[PDB]
Amino acid sequence: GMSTAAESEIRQLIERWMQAVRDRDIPGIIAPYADDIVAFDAIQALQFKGKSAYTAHWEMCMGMCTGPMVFELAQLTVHAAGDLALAHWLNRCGPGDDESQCGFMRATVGYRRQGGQWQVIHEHWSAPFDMETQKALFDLKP
Amino acid sequence: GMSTAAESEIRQLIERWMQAVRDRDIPGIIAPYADDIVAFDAIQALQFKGKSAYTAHWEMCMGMCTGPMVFELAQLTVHAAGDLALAHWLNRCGPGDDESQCGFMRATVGYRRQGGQWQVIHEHWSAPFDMETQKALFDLKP
Repeated sequence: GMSTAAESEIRQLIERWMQAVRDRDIPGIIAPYADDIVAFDAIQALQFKGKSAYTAHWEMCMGMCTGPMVFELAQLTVHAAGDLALAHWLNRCGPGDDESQCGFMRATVGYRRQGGQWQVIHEHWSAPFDMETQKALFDLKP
Repeated sequence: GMSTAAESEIRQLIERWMQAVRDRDIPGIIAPYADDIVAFDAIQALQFKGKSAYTAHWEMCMGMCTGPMVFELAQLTVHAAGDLALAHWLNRCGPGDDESQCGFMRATVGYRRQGGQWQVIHEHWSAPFDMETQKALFDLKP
């Protein structure tokens, strides 16, 4: 079954990674990423393939938001067995200056134990949209 | 490391499940779902929790699209180790009558081996959106 030691390690990886995002610390954001990470981000493109391309995307995103930021999580679920792990959570984000602009997105992350370390091999970030308006829904409750 | 036998089983589960969706076969859609499945769907709500609630959502979605359908996949990646598995793929969908309405979404699925069977414990479906327009982007290439 599941490994509580691995799940504890994944939870700590997530804590430091979230903190890196809030600190705008790019080296900390990408440190746990596998070289062949595949990421589905919430915006702009269908996917990013490989750490170099996804780094370039993070660098662009980072430079393009001045001011304070909300980046916090709710309903974290973590499962880990052997060399594979999965986590998912709801992620509140937006401008720390204005909470009228701060909503929930969804997150899923896949991890693999390699070189004696857990690395992120996959991320999927998104907002749901409305069928009729085809607009992203940002004001929804968990 | 990874189990090729488990990954072969997960690939077959995915093949039959996709077919169930195209056949509008609700019993086949939900058959592999764990009772406590957590799903982030592409539309309408942040999340659905539990098989009963997610079944109700599938039933509503299903009844509300007449006509033929595209539901096919590209770039399937599957990893499995012990009692946990992860898959992700790009999913082309839309009206089979009109290909002007047929685009790519992203899919991530988490699986767990329990009761001697693989069950789906998590799904995340989405489209990316545009920052400026906040509209879902449906015409993007893989």
